[PDB]
Amino acid sequence: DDELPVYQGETTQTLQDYLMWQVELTPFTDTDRAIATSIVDAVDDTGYLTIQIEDIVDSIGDDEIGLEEVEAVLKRIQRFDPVGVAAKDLRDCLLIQLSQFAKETPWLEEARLIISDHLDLLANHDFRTLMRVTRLKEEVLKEAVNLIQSLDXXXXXXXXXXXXXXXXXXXXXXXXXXXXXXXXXXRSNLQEARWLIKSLESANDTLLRVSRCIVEQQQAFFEQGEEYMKPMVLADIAQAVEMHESTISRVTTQKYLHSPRGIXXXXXXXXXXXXXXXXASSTAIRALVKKLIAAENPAKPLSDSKLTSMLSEQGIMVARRTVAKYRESLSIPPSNQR
Amino acid sequence: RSPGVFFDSDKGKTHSSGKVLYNARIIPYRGSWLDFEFDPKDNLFVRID
Amino acid sequence: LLKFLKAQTKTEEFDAIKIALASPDMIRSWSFGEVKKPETINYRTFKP
Amino acid sequence: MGHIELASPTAHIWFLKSLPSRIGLLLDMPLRDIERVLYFESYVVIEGGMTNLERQQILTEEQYLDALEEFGDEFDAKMGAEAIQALLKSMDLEQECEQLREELNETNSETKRKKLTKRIKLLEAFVQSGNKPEWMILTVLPVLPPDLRPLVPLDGGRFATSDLNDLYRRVINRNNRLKRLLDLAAPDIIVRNEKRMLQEAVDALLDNGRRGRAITGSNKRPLKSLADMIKGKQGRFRQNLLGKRVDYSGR
Amino acid sequence: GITKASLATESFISAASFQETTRVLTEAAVAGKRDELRGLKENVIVGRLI
Amino acid sequence: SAAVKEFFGSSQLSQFMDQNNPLSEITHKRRISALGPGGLTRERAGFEV
Amino acid sequence: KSDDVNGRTKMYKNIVDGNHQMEPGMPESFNVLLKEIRSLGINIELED
Amino acid sequence: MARVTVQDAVEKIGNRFDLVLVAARRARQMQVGGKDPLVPEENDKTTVIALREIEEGLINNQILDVRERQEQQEQ
DNA sequence: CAACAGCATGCGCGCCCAGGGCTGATCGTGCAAAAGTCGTGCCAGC
DNA sequence: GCTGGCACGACTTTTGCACTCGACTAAAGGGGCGCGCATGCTGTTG
Repeated sequence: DDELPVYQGETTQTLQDYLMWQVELTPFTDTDRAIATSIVDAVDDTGYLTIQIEDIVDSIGDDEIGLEEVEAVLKRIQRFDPVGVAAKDLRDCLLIQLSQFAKETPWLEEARLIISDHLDLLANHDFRTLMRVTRLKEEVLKEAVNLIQSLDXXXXXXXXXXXXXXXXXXXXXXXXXXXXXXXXXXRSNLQEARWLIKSLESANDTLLRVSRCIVEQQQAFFEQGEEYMKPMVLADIAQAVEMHESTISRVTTQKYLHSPRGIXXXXXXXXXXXXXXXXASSTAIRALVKKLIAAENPAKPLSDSKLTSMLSEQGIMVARRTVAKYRESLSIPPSNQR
Repeated sequence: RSPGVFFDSDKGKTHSSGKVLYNARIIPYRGSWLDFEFDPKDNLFVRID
Repeated sequence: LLKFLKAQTKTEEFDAIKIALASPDMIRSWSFGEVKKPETINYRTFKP
Repeated sequence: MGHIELASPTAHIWFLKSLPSRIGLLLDMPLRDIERVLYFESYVVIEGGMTNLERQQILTEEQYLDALEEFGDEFDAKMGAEAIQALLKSMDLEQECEQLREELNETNSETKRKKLTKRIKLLEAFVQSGNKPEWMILTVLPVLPPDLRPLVPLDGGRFATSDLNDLYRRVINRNNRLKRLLDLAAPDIIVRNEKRMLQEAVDALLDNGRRGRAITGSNKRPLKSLADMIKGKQGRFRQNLLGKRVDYSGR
Repeated sequence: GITKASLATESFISAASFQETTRVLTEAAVAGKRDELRGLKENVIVGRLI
Repeated sequence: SAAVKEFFGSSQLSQFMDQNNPLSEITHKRRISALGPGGLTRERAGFEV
Repeated sequence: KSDDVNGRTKMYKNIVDGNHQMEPGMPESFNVLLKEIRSLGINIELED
Repeated sequence: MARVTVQDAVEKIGNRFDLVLVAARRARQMQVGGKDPLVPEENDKTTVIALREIEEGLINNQILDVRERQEQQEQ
């Protein structure tokens, strides 16, 4: 309705909204505005990625309209407010961000064009042999690299994500004797509707009792003090109150339990039974696998088979494949550096 | 408005003929209200809440 | 194949706004398909 | 937009309770009559020639047991709003308007000479108009586009339902429950109470007035409805109509 | 008598927005009347010159 | 507890204090209001009170 | 300068360019009203 | 040459509502393009230019019609 | 004893803010067809 | 010949209709007003 501040909206501006605003105000032709609108949607909240170019060209359905037309227009779009916008590959991002250094920057212009244009793939590790490639030495190259490292990446300045999306918790786990104890914190027609409320008010009091109950059984199923969490099956919680698996997983999926470590509520009931006599499921396998891979490789061992042998020494019956596959995942440099 | 017994003339601004219509309301601290009134035809009536 | 204009589709020039009862058939002409369930947005997925 | 399909066509309280009642004065019935017999109460005998009972009359349930006892068949009386749809469907506009104007010609007292002219100018409006009277009580209920019912997002996340959404949720619950009990082939009592409950629900989604209480247990307040939804002051004052809040301005 | 005389205006859009909206729109919906846009409030609400 | 801290928290008769001026403080803390919980909904009160 | 969305844009772009010309359209809030009356079983449509 | 009062240009064309139409149709030309002022510019905006040309009697509805027919005939 | 005209009571307009306030949860009940992922083996690179 | 990546399989997880009846004792509000229109009961005209 009106005359009050109903949550009508804010109409904030994202990056694509703002870029399109910036396109509205620039001297594009009828067609070039179609290519521009075609590119600004391709852009991402991350900036740099304008995804595939030749799909931008082919998306228009031929009829002339070469590659060069989208290329020029593309450059000009890449030139709008947040300096380096879009482009591709980060290389051209840093070349567009480097396009304006005012040209009055000492030593930076040339060196920066050489480093940023080409050979930047080898600049990851360190200088080393690159120092011999560009003939530079001492701090001449190091100061240019200070500028290159001073650039930042793409957009993510427009952002428009003021919403942190907090957790709000649901049930509090007051820590007891090296464990956890639940408390669960935080005329006649409508009169007959009043009655439904009595039932809703009676169920509202038991809503906390379900959280404290399932929470108590969840604390009894997995040891808190132990590394990760003891392996459990939904059949235990389904054994206690005799509730269906999907229902319990739904309650733990919706609500989020706050313990002293982890905010992480439905992950405390999901585990494997390992299917082995000698033995914390995949939690400690992948967790402690990445932990053992954290301190290792004095220089560049890059050996996942040695880590698989170390896992087999612990009595987990490693397959040298599964263990290495789960260990090398999630950004793990293992086996990649070989 | 304090609890206890109250009286009102209505100032005969209803019936357009004019009268004196004397109604008495009892006001508790918490509970129902009893208000006795007069009819245009001069009969006492009881209202509850 | 593109040159796609949302702004240009409605220039519609009218006179006299008209009014009348809506038949169930005309209702179904407006209808995009039926809403069969009361719930709104899933609280997990954060999708409708 | 959207739409929802109703089991038993009900309400549309916008007509009928906006005085005067077009459904009342169209069918030559008092609004206590039709208002009384929309939900529950009487059975609203319709049609059924060759008997004691007339065309538009009502009766008590005990009089219905006596009716089916004596007359049996040839008395057809639909208790829900379908009798208003049936009666309303069987209304023949041309002949009735004509004989009513003729009847007006020989009349005398100015009292009866007014009502009649109201019915002539009404029914005549339906003829020249081209609307079917049936349409007044509605079957398919259209639903309002999503973005103009926004969801009132909270402080910590976890969006809470707006005021107008509650009415749609409610109607949908009663529609699904009346459909479920209707397809179940169950007694007329409970599905009857479901017809009642759903006319209450749709009439509450179109106007939270019309009768009493409405509201909720939310701290209550009448809530708001699509009627109330009309531009802040229930004029189009606000928002439009001379009243835009505005740009390049300061103070 | 000036409120009677507003509500009785030929254009169903004005006078709907004056006072009584339910009533107005019901007379208009049943009757099937067209606005013609001939006065100043209608033109405003549609957004056109007066 | 929820009833008591509900009162003092939120209530028409518990309001934030006027803290500019001493005399604002004072005159806030001796004030007699006709409004609230106990009566005088206003706009409907009339011109005699 | 309030609810015409395409027309606010065109307006401001012409101003930046020195045109000072309006290109007025139809304000949102009318459109809304037409949906909200369509939400009762009344059609209101704009006839040319 | 800021104009405080339009009366002088209103005697030229009756009903100012007409003046405003003619003033702005003439000013539009100089504003957007494809015209030059008939009167020496005093640095003023184009609107005042137009009202001055109306106050001088150089421009009016008939004159703009004759110029329109002349420009359409010459094109 | 008939219909007709009048007096009266009730109901719905207006005025006008008024403030929020909220609520999220919940709950299940089977069974069954389809799919995400961990495990194991096979093939290719060094 | 050894390690790492990926393909194939099983499992076990994900996902789709369709119902379930329960019920209890309050919680309060609450000093405008006009204006008009309609319904209803009364009353007097013949």
